[PDB]
Amino acid sequence: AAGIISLLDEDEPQLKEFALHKLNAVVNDFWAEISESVDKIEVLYEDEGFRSRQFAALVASKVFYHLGAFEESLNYALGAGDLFNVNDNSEYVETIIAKCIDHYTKQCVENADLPEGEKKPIDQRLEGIVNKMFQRCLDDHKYKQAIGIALETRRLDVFEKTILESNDVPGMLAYSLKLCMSLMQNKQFRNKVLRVLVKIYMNLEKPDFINVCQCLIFLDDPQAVSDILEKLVKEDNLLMAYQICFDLYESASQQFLSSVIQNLRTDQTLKMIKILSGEMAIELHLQFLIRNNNTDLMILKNTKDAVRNSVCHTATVIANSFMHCGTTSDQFLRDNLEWLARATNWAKFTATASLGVIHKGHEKEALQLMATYLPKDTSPGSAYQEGGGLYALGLIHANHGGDIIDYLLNQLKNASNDIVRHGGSLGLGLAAMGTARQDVYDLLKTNLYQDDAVTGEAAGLALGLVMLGSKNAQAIEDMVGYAQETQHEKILRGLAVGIALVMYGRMEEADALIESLCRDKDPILRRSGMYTVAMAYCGSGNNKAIRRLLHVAVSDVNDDVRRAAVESLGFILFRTPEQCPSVVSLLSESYNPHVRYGAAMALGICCAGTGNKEAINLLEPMTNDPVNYVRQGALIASALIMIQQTEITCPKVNQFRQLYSKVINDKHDDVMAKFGAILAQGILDAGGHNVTISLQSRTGHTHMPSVVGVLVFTQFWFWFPLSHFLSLAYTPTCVIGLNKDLKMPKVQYKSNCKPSTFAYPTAKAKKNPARVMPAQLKVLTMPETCRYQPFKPLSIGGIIILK
Amino acid sequence: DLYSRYKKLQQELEFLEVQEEYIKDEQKNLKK
Repeated sequence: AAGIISLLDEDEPQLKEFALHKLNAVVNDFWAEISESVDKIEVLYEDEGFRSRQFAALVASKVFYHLGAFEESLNYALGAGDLFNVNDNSEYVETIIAKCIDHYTKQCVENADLPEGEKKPIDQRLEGIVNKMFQRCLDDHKYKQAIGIALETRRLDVFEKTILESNDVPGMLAYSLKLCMSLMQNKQFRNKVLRVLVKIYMNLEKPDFINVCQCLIFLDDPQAVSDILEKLVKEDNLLMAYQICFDLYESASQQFLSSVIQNLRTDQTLKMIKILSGEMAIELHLQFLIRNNNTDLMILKNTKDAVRNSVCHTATVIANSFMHCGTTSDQFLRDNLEWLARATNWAKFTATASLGVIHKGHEKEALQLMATYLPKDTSPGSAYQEGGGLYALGLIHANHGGDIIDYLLNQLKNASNDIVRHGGSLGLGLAAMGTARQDVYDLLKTNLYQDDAVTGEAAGLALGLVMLGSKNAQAIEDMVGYAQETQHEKILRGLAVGIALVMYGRMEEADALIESLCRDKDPILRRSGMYTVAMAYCGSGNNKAIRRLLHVAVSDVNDDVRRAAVESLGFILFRTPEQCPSVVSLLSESYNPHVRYGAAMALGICCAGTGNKEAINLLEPMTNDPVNYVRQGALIASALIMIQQTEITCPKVNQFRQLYSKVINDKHDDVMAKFGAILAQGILDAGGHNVTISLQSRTGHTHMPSVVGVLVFTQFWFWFPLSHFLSLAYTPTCVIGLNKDLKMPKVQYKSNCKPSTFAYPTAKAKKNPARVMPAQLKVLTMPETCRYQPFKPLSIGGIIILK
Repeated sequence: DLYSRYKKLQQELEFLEVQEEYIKDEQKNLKK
């Protein structure tokens, strides 16, 4: 090879061309020669006189194959000048260009996250070759690959033009945004990509309202949904109009539905307002529920004869509440008037709250219905029932706005400050959840500032509830300041969850508040901070949140803080249940009983109702822990997990069922231990095997009511009356179908599967909505044999209208 | 759809490493 160096020592442009010929002819057959001549070639690198000056960079790139320095190849390509693009493919040129492309994508993301501009552009040839390879992909018609490069390129232009890869718009072109939702987290990038893709979609011939709802539900464009609804109204296709209305109503948060309704308001308009109005969907849902019930008295009798004459009275009443949640069938309790006549004046408050819960959704007649058991009518001397009446009234209109809010406001205004105001304020706050109205905020703050303990905790819970995810700095500063300012635990314990619920759904946005609460000395303030972390990062796998939470659980001495932390961990990872058991496994076996209890609760909440077949697997051994605390934790977790399941779907359901019975039958068991068993039974069979728990909407929008309910339940370890809040987290799996405004349809979908699961106390099925589960819903067959057919598929249940 | 496979693989990797560091810290603490 010595000729190479010897010739290079000579100075002549023709000599340079000869060096070019020989070296590009032999790149690796002789490598140390060029490896040492790197000096000569790099000094020639920068020389305008050199005719083949770009060929110096060409040499660098080509014959630094042994030199693994990536940046070396990067600069070699940058200076390559012309040959970089030409080298579409070869032995190793393809590798170096691919490496350059990935590095260019890295630089693009790095400088694009920089949002204020003044981003140092990369060498032009790099994006030139990037676009050339994009063109090669277009030729190969690999739409998925092209879009993946576009997003990793962090450039929405390529993302937009990728739709020209095949120009058919069957799927990905109009439906890969779902894949993007699944596998990305950058909210800033999220909004821009979402708006771009929805623009692409409505640019299509038919603006499919299903994909148009993305703006409203993910990008929160209430004005946009209002405008498209106005376009539909002037276009006179009421079918699609109320279809999208119901879709958003069941898959959207009221906070902006209010603005949508305002825009719509300022016939077809009246019908639109009604459907985007006080929950005629709820009315028909409750009609569906009463029309179909499967409840067993024998369970109530088995509880009754197993009466313990102890606290589990409250557990029994709440279990019966869960049994017929919203069924308005108290005869199971009306038959015997002693279960509610053998309790301390305090538990009876919970009993009347349960009575209210059983009666959920009537709204219109709720006034007179509650007056029927009115505190003055029932027991004027029992102010506990006085407060329970207002609590029940508030529970009835859960998230259901109306004059009940103002009525409860007035009642609280004219009433005792402490003895009764607890339940009344709590119910008023619940009924005005997220309404953000100042007329209720003022009353709540006054109540908080009435330096009272018995009712102040409920006042603070309501205060947090009303300002749901508002991020209103005024409220958060007020509440945090008042928290450290008082000298009561109950007040502070309530204010903890109140703060946590104040601001949420912001991922890593309220980190200042998170850190402030985390560093606070008070253990209960730390618990409040952990709950705030959970609620803010709800339904996401933010690694920072997981790391902070796990470190807290490992370190913090106060077992309560650790338990709250593990509960939060369960909360934030529900969208990916498969992974939750893996992390919870180690926690399952720890020295600290509280750690194990919180781990069990976290598993239960994370897996929700779907049975991973490993959650129960871990719970079973955990279902025999010596500590009673762990005993009820495991019972409740198993009950929550197994809800709605069947024997065939989960072989273990029988065991726990039987197990539950025995733990409510044996007498030697700890009373506090059994206190969870009755609630476990009630949850497992809650709502006549119709209601269901699910924090994610079928459209992917997270169910705020479910999250709030589960959080309050988790908080119910420090207070019993709070259990009723699980009523909010109950969405039955019934599939609702209606052709016209009220035209009930005679459709009977053929499940084309063995009933088995359906008949929970010949492949086919018939039915209006029925107790059909998401797993069975996905298998249902749409009966085209009838004249009218559904507008949208029946892949999954919900309210699918027909034509 | 190799893009999705790569994305989910990366998610699994990050989750695994965070779990690992947590376990290390927990064992360290339990020693005391």
